[PDB]
Amino acid sequence: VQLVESGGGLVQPGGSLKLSCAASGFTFSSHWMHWVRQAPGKGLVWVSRTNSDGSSTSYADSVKGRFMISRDNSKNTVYLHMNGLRAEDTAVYFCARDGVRYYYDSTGYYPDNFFQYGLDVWGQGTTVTV
Amino acid sequence: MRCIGISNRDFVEGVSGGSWVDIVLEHGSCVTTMAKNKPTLDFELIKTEAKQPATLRKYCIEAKLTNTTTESRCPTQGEPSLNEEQDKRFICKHSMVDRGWGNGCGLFGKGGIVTCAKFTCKKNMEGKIVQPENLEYTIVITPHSGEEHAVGNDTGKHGKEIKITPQSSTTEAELTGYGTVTMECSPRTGLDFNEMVLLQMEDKAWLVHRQWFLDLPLPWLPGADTQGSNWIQKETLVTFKNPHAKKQDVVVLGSQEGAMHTALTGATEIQMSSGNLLFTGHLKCRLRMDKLQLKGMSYSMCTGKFKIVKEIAETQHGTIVIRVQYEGDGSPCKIPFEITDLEKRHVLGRLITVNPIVTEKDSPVNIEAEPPFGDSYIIVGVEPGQLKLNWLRP
Amino acid sequence: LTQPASVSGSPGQSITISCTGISSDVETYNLVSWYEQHPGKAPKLIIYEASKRPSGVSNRFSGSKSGNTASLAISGLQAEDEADYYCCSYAGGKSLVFGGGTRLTV
Ligand SMILES: *[C@@H]1O[C@H](CO[C@@H]2O[C@@H](C)[C@@H](O)[C@@H](O)[C@@H]2O)[C@@H](O[C@@H]2O[C@H](CO)[C@@H](O[C@@H]3O[C@H](CO[C@H]4O[C@H](CO)[C@@H](O)[C@H](O)[C@@H]4O)[C@@H](O)[C@H](O[C@H]4O[C@H](CO)[C@@H](O)[C@H](O)[C@@H]4O)[C@@H]3O)[C@H](O)[C@H]2NC(C)=O)[C@H](O)[C@H]1NC(C)=O
Ligand SMILES: *[C@@H]1O[C@H](CO)[C@@H](O)[C@H](O)[C@H]1NC(C)=O
Repeated sequence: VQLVESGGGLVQPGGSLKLSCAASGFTFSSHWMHWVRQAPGKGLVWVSRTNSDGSSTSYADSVKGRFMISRDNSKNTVYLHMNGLRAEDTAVYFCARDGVRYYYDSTGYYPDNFFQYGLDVWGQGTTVTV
Repeated sequence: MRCIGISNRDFVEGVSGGSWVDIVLEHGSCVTTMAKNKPTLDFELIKTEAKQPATLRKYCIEAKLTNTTTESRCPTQGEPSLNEEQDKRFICKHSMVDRGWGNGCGLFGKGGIVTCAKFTCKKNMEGKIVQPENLEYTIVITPHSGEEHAVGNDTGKHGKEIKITPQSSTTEAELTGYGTVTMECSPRTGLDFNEMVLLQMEDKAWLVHRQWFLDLPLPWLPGADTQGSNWIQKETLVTFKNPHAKKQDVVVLGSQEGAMHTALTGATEIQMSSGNLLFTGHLKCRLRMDKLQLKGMSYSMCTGKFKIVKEIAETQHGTIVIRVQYEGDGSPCKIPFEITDLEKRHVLGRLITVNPIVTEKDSPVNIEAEPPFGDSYIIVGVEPGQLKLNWLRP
Repeated sequence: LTQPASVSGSPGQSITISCTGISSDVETYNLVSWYEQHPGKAPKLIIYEASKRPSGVSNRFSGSKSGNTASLAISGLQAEDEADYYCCSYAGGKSLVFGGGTRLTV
């Protein structure tokens, strides 16, 4: 049950960067995937979420407009598109699997309000400096 | 001299000398007007422009669906609702989906689903209503001033630019050194803009029947809402799909650009060169050479010898152009010119560039004349050193 | 979501970590989530659905739900529990928010 991450490195302000999160050991197509930020020495910040196909997406007010989530069930990978990156967006981005929702929605599609979640499996993360 | 080198060149001359003369101007046409004791002029319509267009509607021919939002409720939990529903840039639709234990509902039954997507127009067409009287015409009046660079010079400001509307047709144009020519025009468009819409599509345009334009099944914005966001009839290019009561999906219908062009076969097309409109129709104009006068005429003939500074070239109409420089003294001067037979007996062939004069010695003069068929002699200057040049014309 | 800055407690002692942040709906607090993160390392789900504990997580870890508060209890502190604890819940029906962060000092 792995969650590999890639894309981090040197990034100039107001620039484009795509973060890829690989997956194995589970029915990825059937799970809601999440992006969670964390500053060098600070707290967790939830960034984005995606349902099975990518019809239901959610973003933090802090990233709304400049960020974009996407995924292809073929490659079993989730992506985070970050355009116009401001200096305050510097952090270690994490991709997490909402495993609890699977005990409730075996499809991982249905965009319900306040459905039971629980970010089960987490990746090692990737540091970006802007 | 601007017309020299144009295929569709019309040589027009007045009756009973040439006080007045009728000319037809069109895009691609060029007219050389001649009147006795009056300077030869070149007229060319270079621009046609619809000047006060009123957008009726603006149609979306290429649509893009972005920012997709979906919300669902369990059975006996109410109709779902998104704030994107009230937003007019979005297109929403509700449906019913089978809900159970296996998909996250405590009870089995139909559960409400709602999908919303932002409608963004990629490519569009516009329908402008043009008042016929508001069509501005730009005509260049280039005299036959022998001028070194005059001959076919498109940009170098040799001719006077004048603007005409079907409304304001009568114009007096001042040609420096020649006087004023009066133009009474009359446009022969071929097709009026009565119950016609000028349908503009990027670089192409058409003239279409009003009700037909107002009946196209495409998303549209009114003339009142240009740069607007709320596109009416988004449904004409957006379709919702839910055939198994499992998931609702939004789908576009693809670019109607090509589809449109096919419907616009039985429509009058209008072309565009350098981003401006080229109306197929003619333009009849009446001229008045009454206040026109030849530059000089009160001058004395050239005492000195002439030098042919450029090889005689024949135009597509059989006329010839000759560039000659003055090596003598007397400038401002008057060039002696004649086309005769092989024994100098009779003066044959006419002169297109009437009253050829030398202003500055250093500046060459371009003389255009129609030589007769067969064998002729071009005679430039007076004795001694008279330029004798044999000409061939089958 | 406001969490206390840091909670200190002796080994053997039982403590509790609060979590409260403006939201006026039972849909929020009944769905609080707790995460255990050691420095540099990746976070770990210790409590979901306010009280539910996943297999692997020690018996000592408890999950409480108040009207407008959420609590994480560590009944019997051990040296190994010295880490960072973050609560989490729904901002809106389709949105998640993490708490301030509590630094557990054994
Ligand atoms: C179409 O028309 C063009 C412009 O229209 C006409 O321009 C004038 C000349 C009038 O006829 C007027 O009725 C029209 O409005 C026309 O371009 C013009 O052509 C001349 C060259 O024939 C341009 O350059 C000028 O000539 C000298 C070259 O000098 C040598 O040759 C002459 C003989 O040709 C000898 O007398 C000398 O002793 C030299 O041996 C250029 O060097 C110079 O241009 C440069 O210098 C000036 C002054 O410092 C600068 O302002 C320029 O920018 C240049 O760097 C002369 O000015 C003349 O520039 C040009 N006019 C314009 C407005 O551009 C063109 O030839 C015609 N084309 C066709 C295909 O019919
Ligand atoms: C919609 O998504 C696109 C692509 O991520 C983004 O550029 C745009 O700003 C979003 N829409 C709004 C209303 O901000």
